[PDB]
Amino acid sequence: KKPTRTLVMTSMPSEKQNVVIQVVDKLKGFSIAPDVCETTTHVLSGKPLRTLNVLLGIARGCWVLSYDWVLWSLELGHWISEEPFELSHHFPAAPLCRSECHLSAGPYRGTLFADQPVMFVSPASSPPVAKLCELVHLCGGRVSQVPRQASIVIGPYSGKKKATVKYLSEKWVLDSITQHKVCAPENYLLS
Amino acid sequence: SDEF
Repeated sequence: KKPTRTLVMTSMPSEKQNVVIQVVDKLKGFSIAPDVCETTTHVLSGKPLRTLNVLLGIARGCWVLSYDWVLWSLELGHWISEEPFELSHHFPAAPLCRSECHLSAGPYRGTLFADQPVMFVSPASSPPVAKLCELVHLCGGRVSQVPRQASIVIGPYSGKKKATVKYLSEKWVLDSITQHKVCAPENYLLS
Repeated sequence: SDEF
């Protein structure tokens, strides 16, 4: 055998899904994972939307392309160049992490949240906490299992608020990932 | 797949 790298599909109608599976079957060279993981190198969107799988792809520096790249890859009979079809306009961070991952010295880990405090992610947050903690780690940030260690809290938090802590929304994390820019914390405050 |  099975090709190691994996090709994931998001916002992808079923009629389009079968086409992809079948271009992978004829052209070989990939394995299809249901979710972006360690092996994923390419992510294909049917409709450019910010799904869990597009966020994660941006964190890993994967190619994030339009369904077009498959159509033409089929018409030609080989995996063509990815660059012409990656969704720069919708996710301006993708092209940055993509290039950054391919010129990486050692293995690739984002540096985005590296100069940030330790964050605690609440379990009752949406998206799910497991994937949203993963996002923060993949991007450079460090997460804590208990709030007392964290200087930043993320998501629904009922407990006594803390003056030495900034309590923010999830979209602060997500928007910083999409813009490849640590957004201003003062306009992502969760109250 | 939920958007975010």
